[PDB]
Amino acid sequence: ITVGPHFKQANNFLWPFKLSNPSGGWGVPRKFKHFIQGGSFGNREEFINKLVKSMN
Amino acid sequence: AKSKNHTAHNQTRKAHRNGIKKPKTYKYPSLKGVDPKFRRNHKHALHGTAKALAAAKK
Amino acid sequence: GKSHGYRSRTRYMFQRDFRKHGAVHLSTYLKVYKVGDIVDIKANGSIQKGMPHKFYQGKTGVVYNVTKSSVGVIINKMVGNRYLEKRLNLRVEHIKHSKCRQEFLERVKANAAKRAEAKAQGVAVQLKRQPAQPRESRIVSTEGNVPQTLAPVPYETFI
Amino acid sequence: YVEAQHKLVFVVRIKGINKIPPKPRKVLQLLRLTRINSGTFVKVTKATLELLKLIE
Amino acid sequence: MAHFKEYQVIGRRLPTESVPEPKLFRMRIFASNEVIAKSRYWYFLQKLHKVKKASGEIVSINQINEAHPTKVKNFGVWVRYDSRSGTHNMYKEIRDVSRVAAVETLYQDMAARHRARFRSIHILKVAEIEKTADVKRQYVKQFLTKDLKFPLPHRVQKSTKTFSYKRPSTFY
Amino acid sequence: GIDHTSKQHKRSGHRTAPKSDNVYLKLLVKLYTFLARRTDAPFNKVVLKALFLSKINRPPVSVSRIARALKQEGAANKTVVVVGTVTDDARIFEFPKTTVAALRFTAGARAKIVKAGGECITLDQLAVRAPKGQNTLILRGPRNSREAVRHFGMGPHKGKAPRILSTGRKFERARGRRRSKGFKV
RNA sequence: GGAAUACUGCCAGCUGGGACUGAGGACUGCGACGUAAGUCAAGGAUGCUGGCAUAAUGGUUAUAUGCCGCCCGUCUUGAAA
RNA sequence: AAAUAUGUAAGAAGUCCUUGUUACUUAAUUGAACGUGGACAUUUGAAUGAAGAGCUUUUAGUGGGCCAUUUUUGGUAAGCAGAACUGGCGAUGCGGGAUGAACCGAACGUAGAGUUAAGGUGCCGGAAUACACGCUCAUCAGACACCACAAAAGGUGUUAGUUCAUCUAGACAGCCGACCGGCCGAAUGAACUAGCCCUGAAAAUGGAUGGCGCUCAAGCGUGUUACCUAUACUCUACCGUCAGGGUUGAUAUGAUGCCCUGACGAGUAGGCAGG
RNA sequence: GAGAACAGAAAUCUCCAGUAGAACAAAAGGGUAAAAGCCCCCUUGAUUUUGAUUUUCAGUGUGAAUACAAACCAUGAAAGU
RNA sequence: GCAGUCAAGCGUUCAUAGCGACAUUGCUUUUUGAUUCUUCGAUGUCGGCUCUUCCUAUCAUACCGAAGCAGAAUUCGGUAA
RNA sequence: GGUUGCGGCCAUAUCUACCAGAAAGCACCGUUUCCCGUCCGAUCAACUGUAGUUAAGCUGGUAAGAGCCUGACCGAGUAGUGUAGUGGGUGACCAUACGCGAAACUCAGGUGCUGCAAUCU
Ligand SMILES: NC[C@@H]1O[C@H](O[C@H]2[C@@H](O)[C@H](O[C@@H]3[C@@H](O)[C@H](N)C[C@H](N)[C@H]3O[C@H]3O[C@H](CO)[C@@H](O)[C@H](O)[C@H]3N)O[C@@H]2CO)[C@H](N)[C@@H](O)[C@@H]1O
Ligand SMILES: NC[C@@H]1O[C@H](O[C@H]2[C@@H](O)[C@H](O[C@@H]3[C@@H](O)[C@H](N)C[C@H](N)[C@H]3O[C@H]3O[C@H](CO)[C@@H](O)[C@H](O)[C@H]3N)O[C@@H]2CO)[C@H](N)[C@@H](O)[C@@H]1O
Ligand SMILES: NC[C@@H]1O[C@H](O[C@H]2[C@@H](O)[C@H](O[C@@H]3[C@@H](O)[C@H](N)C[C@H](N)[C@H]3O[C@H]3O[C@H](CO)[C@@H](O)[C@H](O)[C@H]3N)O[C@@H]2CO)[C@H](N)[C@@H](O)[C@@H]1O
Ligand SMILES: NC[C@@H]1O[C@H](O[C@H]2[C@@H](O)[C@H](O[C@@H]3[C@@H](O)[C@H](N)C[C@H](N)[C@H]3O[C@H]3O[C@H](CO)[C@@H](O)[C@H](O)[C@H]3N)O[C@@H]2CO)[C@H](N)[C@@H](O)[C@@H]1O
Ligand SMILES: NC[C@@H]1O[C@H](O[C@H]2[C@@H](O)[C@H](O[C@@H]3[C@@H](O)[C@H](N)C[C@H](N)[C@H]3O[C@H]3O[C@H](CO)[C@@H](O)[C@H](O)[C@H]3N)O[C@@H]2CO)[C@H](N)[C@@H](O)[C@@H]1O
Ligand SMILES: NC[C@@H]1O[C@H](O[C@H]2[C@@H](O)[C@H](O[C@@H]3[C@@H](O)[C@H](N)C[C@H](N)[C@H]3O[C@H]3O[C@H](CO)[C@@H](O)[C@H](O)[C@H]3N)O[C@@H]2CO)[C@H](N)[C@@H](O)[C@@H]1O
Ligand SMILES: NC[C@@H]1O[C@H](O[C@H]2[C@@H](O)[C@H](O[C@@H]3[C@@H](O)[C@H](N)C[C@H](N)[C@H]3O[C@H]3O[C@H](CO)[C@@H](O)[C@H](O)[C@H]3N)O[C@@H]2CO)[C@H](N)[C@@H](O)[C@@H]1O
Ligand SMILES: [Mg+2]
Ligand SMILES: [Mg+2]
Ligand SMILES: [Mg+2]
Ligand SMILES: [Mg+2]
Ligand SMILES: [Mg+2]
Ligand SMILES: [Mg+2]
Ligand SMILES: [Mg+2]
Ligand SMILES: [Mg+2]
Ligand SMILES: [Mg+2]
Ligand SMILES: [Mg+2]
Ligand SMILES: [Mg+2]
Ligand SMILES: [Mg+2]
Ligand SMILES: [Mg+2]
Ligand SMILES: [Mg+2]
Ligand SMILES: [Mg+2]
Ligand SMILES: [Mg+2]
Ligand SMILES: [Mg+2]
Ligand SMILES: [Mg+2]
Ligand SMILES: [Mg+2]
Ligand SMILES: [Mg+2]
Ligand SMILES: [Mg+2]
Ligand SMILES: [Mg+2]
Ligand SMILES: [Mg+2]
Ligand SMILES: [Mg+2]
Ligand SMILES: [Mg+2]
Ligand SMILES: [Mg+2]
Ligand SMILES: [Mg+2]
Ligand SMILES: [Mg+2]
Ligand SMILES: [Mg+2]
Ligand SMILES: [Mg+2]
Ligand SMILES: [Mg+2]
Ligand SMILES: [Mg+2]
Ligand SMILES: [Mg+2]
Ligand SMILES: [Mg+2]
Ligand SMILES: [Mg+2]
Ligand SMILES: [Mg+2]
Ligand SMILES: [Mg+2]
Ligand SMILES: [Mg+2]
Ligand SMILES: [Mg+2]
Ligand SMILES: [Mg+2]
Ligand SMILES: [Mg+2]
Ligand SMILES: [Mg+2]
Ligand SMILES: [Mg+2]
Ligand SMILES: [Mg+2]
Ligand SMILES: [Mg+2]
Ligand SMILES: [Mg+2]
Ligand SMILES: [Mg+2]
Ligand SMILES: [Mg+2]
Ligand SMILES: [Mg+2]
Ligand SMILES: [Mg+2]
Ligand SMILES: [Mg+2]
Ligand SMILES: [Mg+2]
Ligand SMILES: [Mg+2]
Ligand SMILES: [Mg+2]
Ligand SMILES: [Mg+2]
Ligand SMILES: [Mg+2]
Ligand SMILES: [Mg+2]
Ligand SMILES: [Mg+2]
Ligand SMILES: [Mg+2]
Ligand SMILES: [Mg+2]
Ligand SMILES: [Mg+2]
Ligand SMILES: [Mg+2]
Ligand SMILES: [Mg+2]
Ligand SMILES: [Mg+2]
Ligand SMILES: [Mg+2]
Ligand SMILES: [Mg+2]
Ligand SMILES: [Mg+2]
Ligand SMILES: [Mg+2]
Ligand SMILES: [Mg+2]
Ligand SMILES: [Mg+2]
Ligand SMILES: [Mg+2]
Ligand SMILES: [Mg+2]
Ligand SMILES: [Mg+2]
Ligand SMILES: [Mg+2]
Ligand SMILES: [Mg+2]
Ligand SMILES: [Mg+2]
Ligand SMILES: [Mg+2]
Ligand SMILES: [Mg+2]
Ligand SMILES: [Mg+2]
Ligand SMILES: [Mg+2]
Ligand SMILES: [Mg+2]
Ligand SMILES: [Mg+2]
Ligand SMILES: [Mg+2]
Ligand SMILES: [Mg+2]
Ligand SMILES: [Mg+2]
Ligand SMILES: [Mg+2]
Ligand SMILES: [Mg+2]
Ligand SMILES: [Mg+2]
Ligand SMILES: [Mg+2]
Ligand SMILES: [Mg+2]
Ligand SMILES: [Mg+2]
Ligand SMILES: [Mg+2]
Ligand SMILES: [Mg+2]
Ligand SMILES: [Mg+2]
Ligand SMILES: [Mg+2]
Ligand SMILES: [Mg+2]
Ligand SMILES: [Mg+2]
Ligand SMILES: [Mg+2]
Ligand SMILES: [Mg+2]
Ligand SMILES: [Mg+2]
Ligand SMILES: [Mg+2]
Ligand SMILES: [Mg+2]
Ligand SMILES: [Mg+2]
Ligand SMILES: [Mg+2]
Ligand SMILES: [Mg+2]
Ligand SMILES: [Mg+2]
Ligand SMILES: [Mg+2]
Ligand SMILES: [Mg+2]
Ligand SMILES: [Mg+2]
Ligand SMILES: [Mg+2]
Ligand SMILES: [Mg+2]
Ligand SMILES: [Mg+2]
Ligand SMILES: [Mg+2]
Ligand SMILES: [Mg+2]
Ligand SMILES: [Mg+2]
Ligand SMILES: [Mg+2]
Ligand SMILES: [Mg+2]
Ligand SMILES: [Mg+2]
Ligand SMILES: [Mg+2]
Ligand SMILES: [Mg+2]
Ligand SMILES: [Mg+2]
Ligand SMILES: [Mg+2]
Ligand SMILES: [Mg+2]
Ligand SMILES: [Mg+2]
Ligand SMILES: [Mg+2]
Ligand SMILES: [Mg+2]
Ligand SMILES: [Mg+2]
Ligand SMILES: [Mg+2]
Ligand SMILES: [Mg+2]
Ligand SMILES: [Mg+2]
Ligand SMILES: [Mg+2]
Ligand SMILES: [Mg+2]
Ligand SMILES: [Mg+2]
Repeated sequence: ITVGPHFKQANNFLWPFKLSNPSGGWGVPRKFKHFIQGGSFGNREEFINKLVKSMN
Repeated sequence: AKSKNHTAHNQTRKAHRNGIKKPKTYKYPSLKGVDPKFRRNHKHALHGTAKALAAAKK
Repeated sequence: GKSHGYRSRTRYMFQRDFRKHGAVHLSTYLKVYKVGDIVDIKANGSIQKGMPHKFYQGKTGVVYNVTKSSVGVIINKMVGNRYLEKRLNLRVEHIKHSKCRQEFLERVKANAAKRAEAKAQGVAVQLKRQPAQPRESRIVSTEGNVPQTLAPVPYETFI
Repeated sequence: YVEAQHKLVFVVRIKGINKIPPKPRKVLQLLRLTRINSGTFVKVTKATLELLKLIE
Repeated sequence: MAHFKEYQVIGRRLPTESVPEPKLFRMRIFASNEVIAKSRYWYFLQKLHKVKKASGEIVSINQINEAHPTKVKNFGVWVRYDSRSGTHNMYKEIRDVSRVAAVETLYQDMAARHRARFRSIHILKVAEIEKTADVKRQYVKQFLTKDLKFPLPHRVQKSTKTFSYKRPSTFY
Repeated sequence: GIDHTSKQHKRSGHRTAPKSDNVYLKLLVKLYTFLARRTDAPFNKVVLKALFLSKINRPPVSVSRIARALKQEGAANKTVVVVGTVTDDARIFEFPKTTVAALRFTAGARAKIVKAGGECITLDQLAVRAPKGQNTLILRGPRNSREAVRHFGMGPHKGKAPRILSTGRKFERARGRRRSKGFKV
């Protein structure tokens, strides 16, 4: 979270996270429109937390 | 009868399986295609700087 | 019939620039090229002798030979999947002196001189380059600049 | 107060593994997302920032 | 573009060594969240000044609540929108208890009778109608009259049991 | 589904035990497999791998190749190891002493190794004398000296040699072999 | 002017209902609760009660029902054709 | 003169200091290469990734291809002919598009549970005859990408909007003595725009929004939530494959073993393996 | 463009202007202005030897081409080519 | 092949009763091409005769609207297969 | 600073007009025996620096001058373009999303910089 000097290897040490589908749906009808238009697929900024948490 | 003529389709694909390699360079490259009277005189410049170490070491 | 000869399609490519023609100036002839020099290849139409094939136009390679009027340049082109080693014998009107590596020397040299500053002081080096960064927090003054508020403009025809 | 821009980002790949163009496809591998609904952390820099947005 | 908020969005060109302190610009943006509103901002500013989002930065974003949200108001609405064959301007009047609720019903009307989706609509100006009698559109005027009372005939009551044991009535 | 960045269920190209059935060879491996595992000695790993090699990869190490390696500075007394058979070479004359640990020695090799007063050690004997393989000099025969490796990569302008049954004139010297008939290579 | 409330977000806050799973098989690990003796939910289910031999239960087979299922082989860009 | 695409560099094979060789080179101890001896590491000199890096031999099939988006040539055009890039079909099932080579979603060892994608949730049919604002009445209404067509041109149908003109210096309709006046008391006139609908709109067996049927929809535009279920995602058991690690120091009955760990599993032609 | 016996639209002579608007065998494109054009002077590098390199490419052949080496020549005051 | 739209012009007068140039939007698949997907281990190839049924872009007949319809005749059109 | 021999970049250096130019240098200019070249001492050659001169070449300045060089949230984030959706439209086309982004236009400013050598109120 603090990034910092060894973030490269600290993050690379971490295996990529295997996640389930969002519990309670993706909130949109269609995923592959951009978040600003139709939802998902893009940088949703702080809204990544509500999503990732539901995929956890 | 008539048939296809040419295509490049799928060739980028085939050439990326095992493909695209790299020039596989070494130090001390080959001298191929260098001035002859350089590579002639260059022989004796090395022929002579040999004796220089065939003396110094003793 | 199809026509594939040596200089085909080079019409615009081998043209000299608008209001640049005739004899090539002396900076080109007065340049020195030793082995290992990294040179950019761009042909010159005024000089027909010893000019690159249209492929090597824009390519950059390391000169492997120095002769009377020309320098041999080794270049890497891809055929099928691999790069073979091409070597061209090109005259000096068609050879530039590549600025790609030139700054790297001015980088190393500045790196060694900043090393003596950690030798004579002992602070941390920070030698290797780092890409542009997220920027930072700041404060924007409303003093003398107060946000002026805009709306969208209506539709009107201008002709 | 204009906050510091974010230094740290979390990317979960929401697209399957089928029918992806090479340059995005290679990028998703370099960010270590080769499987759907998987995610990694990424340090935000104009180097990796361009790896995103191309992957968007 | 879902259920609507108002945002003061303030942004500026990036400062340069030549020009520190470039001018701040504010827009009121009706959007469903901060990510759209921020994006919405740059959309119009790129339609006005020479700026990209890449070249600029956003100084602030703040939500704007209605000051008198339980007070009924009459709203003027100025809208530019593209149509199928052309792009034109409109004045509409909406009577509601906030600007959000009014823009909320604005986009539906532009969808219902003009087939105008969000992306093809610019909201040029939305302001409260200061007095009555400055109200132009007659479909608002009807509810401005003194001592206004009307019935709601033919009452249809949603059932729950799928079979009912008497002929229902609408009488209200 | 995964987008695979490398090929699934690929096996490494290297052998595991030999392909040979020789029960004694299979024992020497059982020895040196154990050795290489329970030691720090890298030599045992090296010998273990070299025990799986195929007769093309274990070319004969000539005695003269052993002798010249003892003339190496500082290695003079070391016991030399060859993981394959060792040959006699009449071309030398004065051959030093040492001891040579190999799989097999030709009759001339063995007998002439001892005429200079030296031992032919067999690989388990070498293991007992040198469990960490210390003060050992490992020798390899040439594998590119082979016949078949002369014809490999036979292209135009590659100067290699063609697969050919008879040889002389009349055989593949005319068109393409000289500027006078066709072209040259 | 002093709250309240909404909204978004955090808690290594406390609790109720349902579902599937019990891989492993002496001890070795990391722990936590302990003044201690010791106890535990801490490197994978145990305790308790009952039910079954004219048999519970499981296999096969026939029939029925819900949904599904075009003729293989071949050539072919493409075959139920 | 772009965008996209494109050659090169980002080090220890580095940057330098010195001065030995030669038949080359210079006015020349000038050079040129190649050496001798010596100065400097710690972010060793961008990010990101690496399921390991390099190398060799041999040999199957193939050498009719086709499709989508985009750029693109010939042709009035074609389910036509021909190129470019990528993705696909072929060689591939699965969920969705009723139906379907190529579309959308997702790629497949055997299973359980959870969640989802594309697509849906009146009834056929799993899932709200859900909430919300409007529009639409069609004597073939309409109903959702690819996709299974309709155009110019019209409409005093209805809906919103624009412009210009008149109007509280009281108009416009109406009743009252062309024009004027009294009462009234807020609009009026014309030209337009585009929504839905209507005309435009003619073919041969009887018939197809998939089907019934639906009219404040079960239609069209828009918003907000709940819900349904793929061979996909998450958790776990089991089979196999590949990889890494431990282990006859033993005490039987297998060291090709026994044991621990991680990842992976589509397939025609074809190759190889174990049976 | 402005100027001279016959001499006229067209003969030969002059001056000024002239970035190539001409010429360079030919197709077309590129290139060239104290030249690559016009004109004159001298010559036979359109020669000997034998390798390397580029295009096409399988990195075979062939055609054409580029930079050298070793000779022996042409040209010029020369550097050069 | 069939039919729209604009309406310069025709029709004594008079665009549109009936017509209609320049243009322009279409439909149709009883024309001919274009193509080469299906069929070359075979789908009997012209016309007629016979018989059924469907289409409507209506020749007649039923009921109508329009006319440059006095009557008579004719012409344009609607519901009509 | 002027000036010249050789220059580098090769218009901020070119074009057109009109003025100004001390010192030195450059020229213009006098000469036709000799080498030399032409139809023609015009160009080329040689002699002289003596007979003459800034009129020109040349160097500067001036021009709401031509052209050229430069700048800018000037126009323009326009044209175009990379990526995206089961976006809109019968179509032709078009919008939106994440990015890259001109040329014309316009306003504004500028009109050679400089190397080695020599020389001069
Ligand atoms: N610095 C110790 C070195 O030890 C070396 O010898 C010993 C070991 O260090 C070396 O071990 C292997 C080596 O065989 C092989 N060729 C390379 C491998 N990286 C080495 O391993 C080494 O590095 C790995 C990875 O970092 C470590 O896990 C390991 O402990 C370490 N010994 O092999 C020898 C034991 O088998 C050399 N004598 C020399 O380089 C030096 O003395
Ligand atoms: N060893 C047995 C002998 O081998 C002989 O063959 C070997 C040589 O004698 C034979 O060489 C021939 C030779 O036959 C003949 N009489 C003279 C000829 N110049 C030689 O040829 C030689 O030069 C040519 C190129 O010119 C090469 O191709 C060849 O390899 C080389 N050996 O090539 C073989 C070696 O490579 C005979 N074929 C055979 O009958 C006889 O029994
Ligand atoms: N990135 C630095 C690298 O250093 C490398 O240098 C490596 C080698 O060149 C050098 O090797 C030397 C060798 O030159 C010399 N002729 C023999 C000497 N025994 C070797 O030494 C090396 O190997 C031995 C044996 O395993 C080890 O014991 C020892 O630790 C090691 N320094 O040892 C270095 C490794 O320790 C290379 N120059 C190159 O790859 C690169 O510059
Ligand atoms: N040709 C014979 C060779 O000459 C060499 O010397 C010749 C050059 O290599 C040597 O030059 C050296 C150079 O070697 C070395 N690597 C770098 C050094 N800067 C050079 O020095 C040079 O430049 C400096 C000024 O910078 C001058 O004062 C000096 O005279 C000059 N030679 O100067 C000589 C002429 O330039 C060495 N003596 C040697 O390798 C050998 O004898
Ligand atoms: N459910 C039927 C609806 O009509 C569609 O299909 C319609 C078209 O195929 C067809 O339209 C044709 C037109 O192509 C062709 N010119 C012949 C016919 N006179 C027209 O029919 C049309 O008549 C008029 C307009 O002309 C319309 O009012 C009427 O609704 C429409 N049927 O009429 C069909 C029925 O209306 C689709 N089957 C379906 O997607 C849609 O829901
Ligand atoms: N022949 C004696 C009498 O004359 C009658 O007179 C009829 C004819 O003179 C004339 O009829 C014409 C006919 O000549 C011609 N061949 C065919 C045309 N369609 C008919 O036309 C008439 O009749 C048709 C059908 O009834 C009507 O639709 C039409 O309006 C009418 N003008 O117009 C009269 C009817 O309008 C009839 N022929 C007949 O029935 C009657 O007994
Ligand atoms: N003739 C019919 C069709 O015309 C099309 O023409 C298209 C092209 O000429 C041009 O499209 C360009 C495209 O070429 C270029 N490579 C990318 C660019 N974004 C497109 O732009 C176009 O389409 C986008 C789509 O969202 C619109 O937003 C945009 O306004 C429009 N100018 O504009 C047309 C579409 O607006 C295509 N050539 C092809 O589909 C087909 O030929
Ligand atoms: Mg749920
Ligand atoms: Mg959905
Ligand atoms: Mg839905
Ligand atoms: Mg949860
Ligand atoms: Mg969860
Ligand atoms: Mg053929
Ligand atoms: Mg073919
Ligand atoms: Mg052909
Ligand atoms: Mg391979
Ligand atoms: Mg051609
Ligand atoms: Mg150019
Ligand atoms: Mg250019
Ligand atoms: Mg030539
Ligand atoms: Mg950021
Ligand atoms: Mg990462
Ligand atoms: Mg950044
Ligand atoms: Mg927010
Ligand atoms: Mg502006
Ligand atoms: Mg306004
Ligand atoms: Mg308009
Ligand atoms: Mg108004
Ligand atoms: Mg309204
Ligand atoms: Mg718009
Ligand atoms: Mg009820
Ligand atoms: Mg009841
Ligand atoms: Mg009842
Ligand atoms: Mg799998
Ligand atoms: Mg060797
Ligand atoms: Mg060798
Ligand atoms: Mg050779
Ligand atoms: Mg032989
Ligand atoms: Mg011959
Ligand atoms: Mg020949
Ligand atoms: Mg108070
Ligand atoms: Mg207060
Ligand atoms: Mg809360
Ligand atoms: Mg507690
Ligand atoms: Mg158990
Ligand atoms: Mg414990
Ligand atoms: Mg305790
Ligand atoms: Mg304790
Ligand atoms: Mg304890
Ligand atoms: Mg019991
Ligand atoms: Mg049973
Ligand atoms: Mg079925
Ligand atoms: Mg067959
Ligand atoms: Mg067939
Ligand atoms: Mg076929
Ligand atoms: Mg096939
Ligand atoms: Mg075909
Ligand atoms: Mg079949
Ligand atoms: Mg020396
Ligand atoms: Mg890594
Ligand atoms: Mg093969
Ligand atoms: Mg073949
Ligand atoms: Mg074939
Ligand atoms: Mg086809
Ligand atoms: Mg087809
Ligand atoms: Mg189609
Ligand atoms: Mg075809
Ligand atoms: Mg095609
Ligand atoms: Mg392309
Ligand atoms: Mg595709
Ligand atoms: Mg496939
Ligand atoms: Mg598939
Ligand atoms: Mg299906
Ligand atoms: Mg369909
Ligand atoms: Mg399907
Ligand atoms: Mg898609
Ligand atoms: Mg149901
Ligand atoms: Mg939909
Ligand atoms: Mg349709
Ligand atoms: Mg059809
Ligand atoms: Mg229509
Ligand atoms: Mg219309
Ligand atoms: Mg209308
Ligand atoms: Mg009207
Ligand atoms: Mg109206
Ligand atoms: Mg008014
Ligand atoms: Mg009225
Ligand atoms: Mg009005
Ligand atoms: Mg039909
Ligand atoms: Mg129907
Ligand atoms: Mg449907
Ligand atoms: Mg019905
Ligand atoms: Mg119905
Ligand atoms: Mg339904
Ligand atoms: Mg609706
Ligand atoms: Mg609900
Ligand atoms: Mg499963
Ligand atoms: Mg193992
Ligand atoms: Mg398999
Ligand atoms: Mg596979
Ligand atoms: Mg198989
Ligand atoms: Mg097979
Ligand atoms: Mg088996
Ligand atoms: Mg002229
Ligand atoms: Mg011109
Ligand atoms: Mg010539
Ligand atoms: Mg030409
Ligand atoms: Mg030209
Ligand atoms: Mg010129
Ligand atoms: Mg010379
Ligand atoms: Mg017809
Ligand atoms: Mg008339
Ligand atoms: Mg009339
Ligand atoms: Mg015809
Ligand atoms: Mg066919
Ligand atoms: Mg046919
Ligand atoms: Mg048949
Ligand atoms: Mg046939
Ligand atoms: Mg038959
Ligand atoms: Mg028949
Ligand atoms: Mg017959
Ligand atoms: Mg016939
Ligand atoms: Mg009809
Ligand atoms: Mg009729
Ligand atoms: Mg008739
Ligand atoms: Mg009349
Ligand atoms: Mg008549
Ligand atoms: Mg008659
Ligand atoms: Mg008719
Ligand atoms: Mg009938
Ligand atoms: Mg004179
Ligand atoms: Mg003179
Ligand atoms: Mg003067
Ligand atoms: Mg000017
Ligand atoms: Mg300037
Ligand atoms: Mg579309
Ligand atoms: Mg954009
Ligand atoms: Mg870029
Ligand atoms: Mg820029
Ligand atoms: Mg000037």
